[PDB]
Amino acid sequence: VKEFLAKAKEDFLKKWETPSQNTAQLDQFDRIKTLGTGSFGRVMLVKHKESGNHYAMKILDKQKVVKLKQIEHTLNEKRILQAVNFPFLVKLEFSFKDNSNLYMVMEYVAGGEMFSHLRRIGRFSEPHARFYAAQIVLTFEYLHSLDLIYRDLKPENLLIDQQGYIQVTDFGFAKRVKGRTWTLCGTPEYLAPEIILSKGYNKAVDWWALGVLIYEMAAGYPPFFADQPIQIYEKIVSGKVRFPSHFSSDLKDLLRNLLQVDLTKRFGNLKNGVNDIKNHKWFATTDWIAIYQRKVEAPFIPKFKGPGDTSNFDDYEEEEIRVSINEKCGKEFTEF
Amino acid sequence: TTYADFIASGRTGRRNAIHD
Ligand SMILES: Nc1ncnc2c1ncn2[C@@H]1O[C@H](COP(=O)(O)OP(=O)(O)OP(=O)(O)O)[C@@H](O)[C@H]1O
Ligand SMILES: [Mg+2]
Ligand SMILES: [Mg+2]
Repeated sequence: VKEFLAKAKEDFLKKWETPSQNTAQLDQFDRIKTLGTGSFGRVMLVKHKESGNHYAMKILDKQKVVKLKQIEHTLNEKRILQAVNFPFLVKLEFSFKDNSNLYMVMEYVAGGEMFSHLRRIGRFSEPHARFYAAQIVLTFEYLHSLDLIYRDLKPENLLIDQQGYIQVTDFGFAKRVKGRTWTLCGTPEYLAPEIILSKGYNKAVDWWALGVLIYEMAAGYPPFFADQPIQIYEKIVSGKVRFPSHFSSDLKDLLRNLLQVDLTKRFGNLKNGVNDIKNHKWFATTDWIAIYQRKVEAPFIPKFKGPGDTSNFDDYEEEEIRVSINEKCGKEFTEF
Repeated sequence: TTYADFIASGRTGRRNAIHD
């Protein structure tokens, strides 16, 4: 693995240092339908005219990005996405901007968000949840080795491809950092206690988030929930965790080690790093090489009827894409 | 049950990131 990782880092750095820009333009696509929205942008299913291929276009209104104070975060988003390459990360196909917006054109992952399936079915069986988790574990290993923190792990940012595997999207809060950082960001239910307490944090927040993800997948609901974010934070900081009666002893043990407030005891942040997680009893049946190679048996394969089918996604109110005759925030987004 | 309390909660839908 340390062999593979070294080459990966060489590959990443070349791209991080000389990022690609302006690799397409708006009139080369036909906007079809919104696939999903977040606090910052909207992602539409689009079709590329010359090739006939479908893609998922993320649209960011430059004025909104500024108001919400996400200028640096958006630059991080694009700069990182174009440099990474891993089997479980969505691919950035093209990127560009115009007077009003910023655009990130990704490969279309037609299986839908994990969120939707998870809430529909209620929860995933342990082997099913384990299959997704192993993939996230190998992805954070790859990302962390490049000095990258992900910061927004949640079912809503995970998509299922045609083979039934995971594809991570939304690098909105992804940042390349050596040392600590202080930005209060993410999603309430998944924030680690260090973040909420304004003490400065590192990669270990991603491992706490994995603990939260595994718990939600296998339980069907999060470990810390309430009606308002402030109440949620109180529960996270207290640390008390309660497990459903069907959780296996192995699962509970792993989770107590991930949802660990003491960052000097939290799995993933110890001497053995990621190996403490890989060698855990809960992951004994996991063939780590087979998973990376996609040779493992996918528990659930989404049904898809032809290219361009959006049946695995919810419907969203459509909104006209506006583009001023005047350039907006030109300097701020120069490198994009 | 914990389930029933989550299902009756106001955070069962898609959760968007935090914005200041
Ligand atoms: N490559 C893709 N293929 C299909 N759908 C996608 C893809 N990328 C994103 N989506 C859909 O678009 C939604 C929103 O995209 P994204 O997460 O980038 O928005 P955001 O506003 O940055 O999110 P947040 O509110 O969490 O900060 C996703 O939750 C998903 O439903
Ligand atoms: Mg999102
Ligand atoms: Mg985001």
